[PDB]
Amino acid sequence: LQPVFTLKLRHKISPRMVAVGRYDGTHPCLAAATQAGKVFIHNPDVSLLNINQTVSCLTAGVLNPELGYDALLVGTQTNLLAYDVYNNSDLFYREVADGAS
Amino acid sequence: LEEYFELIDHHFELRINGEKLEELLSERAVQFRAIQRRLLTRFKDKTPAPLQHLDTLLDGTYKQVIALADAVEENQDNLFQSFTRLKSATHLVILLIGL
Amino acid sequence: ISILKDVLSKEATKRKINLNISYEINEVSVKHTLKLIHPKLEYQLLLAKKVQLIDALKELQVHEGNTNFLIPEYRCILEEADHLQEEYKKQPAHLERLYGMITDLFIDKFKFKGTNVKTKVPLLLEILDSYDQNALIAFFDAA
Repeated sequence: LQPVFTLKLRHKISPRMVAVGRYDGTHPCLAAATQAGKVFIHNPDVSLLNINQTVSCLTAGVLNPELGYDALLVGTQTNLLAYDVYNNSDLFYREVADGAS
Repeated sequence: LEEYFELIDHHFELRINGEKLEELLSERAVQFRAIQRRLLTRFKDKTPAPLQHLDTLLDGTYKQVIALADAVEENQDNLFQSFTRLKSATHLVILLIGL
Repeated sequence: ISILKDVLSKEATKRKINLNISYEINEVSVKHTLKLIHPKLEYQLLLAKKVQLIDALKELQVHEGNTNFLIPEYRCILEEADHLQEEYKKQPAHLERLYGMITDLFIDKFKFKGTNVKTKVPLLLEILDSYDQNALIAFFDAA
């Protein structure tokens, strides 16, 4: 086939930490880990989120079906964070102590 | 008006050297602050991790900052000596103009 | 020439020849070979020294966009980080090969005079961990 779209993002993406989520409710965006423990969000501009900690997991889905927004999840070897990027507010910041592999 | 201008030029060369030393000290201090914030972030974090020789960069930057601080001190002393000598020279020049 | 001497003596002993060897040494050849080697070891050590700090500097790169603070010295590494990192993957083989070649050169150039210096190797290994080229040639000429 042919790549229907292409783009170059200046940030190194951590391999197994990538997700696509409609963080605006109806506007899908890309969430991907990076060096220094920061998670970037590509909207269609790149916006950084300071996890300030080495990420080890990352996904995005519907965690409360009452609303139609995707929740950005970020796992760390000692923490786990759900994030409503639209209205920046922690859905839950749990401390696992078992890790997020 | 000609052996008087050389003292002025020495004074101004010392002033320019001081401004350069200070604008270099600014960059060294910014580097030190950035590496220090990185290290503080590594400290607050629970999980262990290699320092990645960040401490070595911090030591190098600290040595640079101390060297630049000593250089600025010596330049301040030289500038003060040059200013006193220039004060004497301009005293003499005003005397010779008033005569 | 040491390898040639050994292998030809082996062939002679195989085929019952009992040949006659007569060697000779230019007392400056070792200096020439060491001057040849020096750039390669210098490049390998600089490779290691830069790739040690590549990632630490990259951690600083991701913040504040690198407008005013990074020293020009490490700024020369921030661009060529990729080539430095991809050559560091092959570096250790070259370093081990160079160390082996230097130790064989040392052992052989002492073997021609009739000596057996298979014991002074660890001091040479430590010297190469330091790699003072002038101290290296001094250790070559002295012991």
